[PDB]
Amino acid sequence: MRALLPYLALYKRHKWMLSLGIVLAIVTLLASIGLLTLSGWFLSASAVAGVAGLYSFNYMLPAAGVRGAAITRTAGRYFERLVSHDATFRVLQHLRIYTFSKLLPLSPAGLARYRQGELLNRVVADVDTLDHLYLRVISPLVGAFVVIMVVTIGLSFLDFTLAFTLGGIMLLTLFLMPPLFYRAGKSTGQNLTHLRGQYRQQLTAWLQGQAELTIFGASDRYRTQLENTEIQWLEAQRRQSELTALSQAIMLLIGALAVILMLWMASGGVGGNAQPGALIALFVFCALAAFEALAPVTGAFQHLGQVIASAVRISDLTDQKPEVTFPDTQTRVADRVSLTLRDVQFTYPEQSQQALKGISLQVNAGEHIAILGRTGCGKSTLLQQLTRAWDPQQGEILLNDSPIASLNEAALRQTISVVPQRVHLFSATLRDNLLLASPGSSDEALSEILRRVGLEKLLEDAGLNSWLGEGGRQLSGGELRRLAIARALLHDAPLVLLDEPTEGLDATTESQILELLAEMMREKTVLMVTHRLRGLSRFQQIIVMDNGQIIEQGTHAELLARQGRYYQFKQGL
Amino acid sequence: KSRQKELTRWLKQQSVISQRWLNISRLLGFVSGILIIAQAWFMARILQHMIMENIPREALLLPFTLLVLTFVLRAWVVWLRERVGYHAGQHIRFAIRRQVLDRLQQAGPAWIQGKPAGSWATLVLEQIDDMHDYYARYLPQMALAVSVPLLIVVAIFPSNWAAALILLGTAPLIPLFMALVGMGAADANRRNFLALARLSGHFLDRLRGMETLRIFGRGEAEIESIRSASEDFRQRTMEVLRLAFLSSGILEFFTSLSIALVAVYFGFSYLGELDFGHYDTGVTLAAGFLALILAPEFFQPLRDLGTFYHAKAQAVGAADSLKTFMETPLAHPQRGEAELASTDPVTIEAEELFITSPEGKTLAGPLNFTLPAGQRAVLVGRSGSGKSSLLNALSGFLSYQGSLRINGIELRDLSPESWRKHLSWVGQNPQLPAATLRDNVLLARPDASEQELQAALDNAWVSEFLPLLPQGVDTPVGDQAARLSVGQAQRVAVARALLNPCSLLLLDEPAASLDAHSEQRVMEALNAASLRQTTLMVTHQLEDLADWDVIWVMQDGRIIEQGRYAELSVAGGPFATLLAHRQEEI
Ligand code: ISW
Ligand SMILES: Nc1ncnc2c1ncn2[C@@H]1O[C@H](COP(=O)(O)OP(=O)(O)NP(=O)(O)O)[C@@H](O)[C@H]1O
Ligand SMILES: [Mg+2]
Repeated sequence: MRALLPYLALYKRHKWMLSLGIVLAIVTLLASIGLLTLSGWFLSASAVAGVAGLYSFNYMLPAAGVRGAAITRTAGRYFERLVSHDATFRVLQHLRIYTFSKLLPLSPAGLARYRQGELLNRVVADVDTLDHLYLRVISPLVGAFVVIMVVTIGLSFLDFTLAFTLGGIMLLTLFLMPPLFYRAGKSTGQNLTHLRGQYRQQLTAWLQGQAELTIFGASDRYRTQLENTEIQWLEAQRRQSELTALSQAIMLLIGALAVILMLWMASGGVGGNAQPGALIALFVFCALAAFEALAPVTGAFQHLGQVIASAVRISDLTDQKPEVTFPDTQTRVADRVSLTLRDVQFTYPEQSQQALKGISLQVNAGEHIAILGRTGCGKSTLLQQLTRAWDPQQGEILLNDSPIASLNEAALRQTISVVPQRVHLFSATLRDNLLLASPGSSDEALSEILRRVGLEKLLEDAGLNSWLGEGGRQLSGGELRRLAIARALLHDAPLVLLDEPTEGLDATTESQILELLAEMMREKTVLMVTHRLRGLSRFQQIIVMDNGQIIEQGTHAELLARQGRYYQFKQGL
Repeated sequence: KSRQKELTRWLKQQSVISQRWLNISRLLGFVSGILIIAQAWFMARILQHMIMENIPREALLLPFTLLVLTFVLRAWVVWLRERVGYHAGQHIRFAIRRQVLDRLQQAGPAWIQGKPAGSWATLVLEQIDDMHDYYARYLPQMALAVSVPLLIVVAIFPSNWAAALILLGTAPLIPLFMALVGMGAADANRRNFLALARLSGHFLDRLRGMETLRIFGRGEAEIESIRSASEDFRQRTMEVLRLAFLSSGILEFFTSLSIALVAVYFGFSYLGELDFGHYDTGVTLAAGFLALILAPEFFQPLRDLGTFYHAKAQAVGAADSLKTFMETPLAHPQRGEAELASTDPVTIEAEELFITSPEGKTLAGPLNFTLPAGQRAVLVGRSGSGKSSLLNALSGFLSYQGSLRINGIELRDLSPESWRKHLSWVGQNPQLPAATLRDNVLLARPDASEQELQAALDNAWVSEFLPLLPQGVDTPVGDQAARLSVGQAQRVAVARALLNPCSLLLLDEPAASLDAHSEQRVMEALNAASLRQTTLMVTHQLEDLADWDVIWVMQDGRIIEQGRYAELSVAGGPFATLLAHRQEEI
């Protein structure tokens, strides 16, 4: 319950639309009770009057209350649906923005949980469930409470005992019955979640390993237990509807008890009257209509547990410490970047050596550099600490004679343009996949890049308007790499970080791309990690190294002249 | 005409699976209408005695008892009708899920790997379960919406025919107000749900790519993009909803008017202003209460049908995905009845082979190779050249329109169940589907001797890293073998393939992205295993293919070069270019 406080405070942005939608729900329910209560009284009042009371009845006042309670019930229902649906989409937008703003400062590290793609499909589902707190939890429960109180208060001007026993029955089953059924079905809802993820775990294994199961003749016996999990899963759902059937038969029995009590008690006297003629129907027809408000309260409290379970999950992610902070100072981005590294761990420690002294690289204001590592020995994590994904625990990373940590976040992204190994194709137009780099850029200047980087094929049909990503027009590694290079060229930054370019590509695209770097990024300082000895002759100051330690370094001719580690690379393997 | 009509039509054609349950719920809903009428009759009768005749409540014990008994019966029927409703939707989901899994196993891995594993769990778990409330609640309610209201009138008409016409007068009006504009804004609502689900994929797209938004400094420009996309959806949805909520508001007007008209008619009939609507026997107070008590329940089944709107809306969206899934045409590989005579190494033959995807696309062009029995061959080439398609076609996962003869017998004519017992495979991705590490190795034959398990564990070098596992050979691999690394999970796949003898061993880049140690142990076991039967290995480790007697260079789905390493490395052709490009990886 205390988990929902951060997301209840998001309601302050839209508090008049969210409170109008609850007020309109209360008014609509009160007009339904007030119409059937007035109608019930009017029949018994006119019946006891008879023909004799025809000319001394004053039916004009009820006539103004029967048309009043009809307009506010049809217009109250129409606008309660309208207002509470607009309000629901307002908080969904504000939940998506709030979650995105909290998830971004901790994007690389605090969010890289196991099966991140499967986590994010569970993040989006939790934001949707937090959006259901207003219409599916708060409005039914607050609306029922106010309707009971107004009915109890307004019905107490006739009889305190009768109004308090009717409102006492309705208040007890609003505060005691929803908690009782949540507690009763708590155990059945726990193995229902256990058996649902067991089925998803067994289905994924049976579907992903369909090629392995068919060849080894096990696809039939592993579907047998998959359908056996469904039988147990469907059994737990049967025991969950066995309890929703009870909460609807007991709601009908409680609303019957109120009517029987109103019939029995109001005949012994309403107020001080020994025989209340038309006042029995006023109380009996109030108990008939007032229990419409209590219909959703048990299912609303049931959904509150789901909303709370989502509130802890979202708060687990968002309320993490962003390990990287950026000063709020305006700085001038330089046209030349002289990157220098001092005692920095080029690779995450392997085998827990703890004695790997950081490298001492030095990249001048215009020179290309290629760090030649070995495959599978260790993930780089050098361009991660160079884009301030995390602070370097080893040494100092100075950026143009100044520390990297003393640079504004906005000015840090304008001085470094990194192409990553995993390049993301946003589900948007090709224009939107490239305006990412430069947000203000001419449409023709945008199109010139595509031709320049060897991606003329994307301008054939609906060029710069075709939908990329899940919508369609998927790209392969050869052409998806070119888009990453295209972004780094629109993002005109003095320093370019090349992460494993030309990896997994054929020999033809690799030569077309390495020639792109050498002629496109001629005035820029690139820092490329390859473990591929192709095109390094054009990269001055090659850095060949193993075990996170620079063995030797220099220009390509110097490496071959001394006949060292680099010479064995070309000469042997 | 409308897409939503052929989806609601599809949903009812699926409802015949549990028609006994829907008929019981329709019969129990008719019993509810009788008990609602009887309950209102004992209330109207009691109220008349207590108001007009001033009868003390202690002399009305018999009508009070009958009113309590008919309330308990009403609660019992609701309990029964709610449990019967679940059984209707459960047996429909169980049969559709069986159809989806049957159709997803017939298609095979050739079609399963087209979409991510999460895209298939969504269709099977989340989307099939989205249809339950349509069969459990909406269909029983839409049958109640015609049974109870027409039964209320039949009970009011004998007592008073003017109160019956008030309810029956609005009976055809209500349908033409939510079918004139309601049907106009019903498919529009269905498209709004698609937009909401698509807007939910625009949020997930921005979440999945915040590593790219971070490095480009576009974090504050995608908050506006979320704001713009969310505001465009709401503005478009609320304009549709301004017409779709009229049906809810109109139905609330006609239940208000009918309650008012019943009160006005009966109220002024007691005062003597009106003298019609009865059978000249005089209007009583019980006649007016019976109509007034039953006036809300004339419209309640229709008012509760709007509560169940999302049950239908979320099932039409689910039926949208499940109707296209069950109606896409797939090209299954033709299966025969013939069996192979002996378990000796098979001979592979091709003659203008054309591998075809399940959607009909041609994967590999004309192949005219020939692999004698017991000979070890290598498939090489650039990515996307059809090397895995040739292995998938030999496994029986892909259909071909040429010649592919195993020991002289076509592969179409071979029975897939008995062919694959003469076949072992490793695959590009391990995919250990069993529970523990021991059950994954024994997947070929679970009931094998403990000694034979140790022989396979030792040959594949799985035994050497077993002490490093918390539980040993019984260590659960977990979700997608996350417990053990890819290099040591690939050795479990190797031990699985070597547990049973085979006539053909298919290796699909078995050492692609392993660490340098598992590179050694896998190729140690697989070079020794390739000598015992016919073997076809796909690889890019072109340096080690010296003792393999056949090398096929596959490009653009076509084998463009054949020969051994001695003559291919020096010929300066397609393989020399591939070898030269391979020599740069360190
Ligand atoms: C997700 C978020 C959300 C949410 C939460 C929600 N939602 Fe809704 N609707 C309705 C209703 C309703 C309700 C009440 C019921 C009960 O009581 O239970 C509730 C509660 C709710 N709703 C909620 C109707 C009518 C019905 C009548 O009355 O007749 C309609 C038409 C519509 C529509 C729509 C759309 C578009 C299409 C959309 C999007 C959406 N929607 C959304 C959402
Ligand atoms: N089931 C399929 N449906 C449609 N296209 C497919 C299917 N399987 C493969 N393809 C495509 O057909 C071509 C050949 O693919 P494939 O046979 O996997 O080549 P490959 O050489 O094994 N690739 P790789 O393992 O990455 O080096 C590529 O365009 C594939 O993406
Ligand atoms: Mg392949």
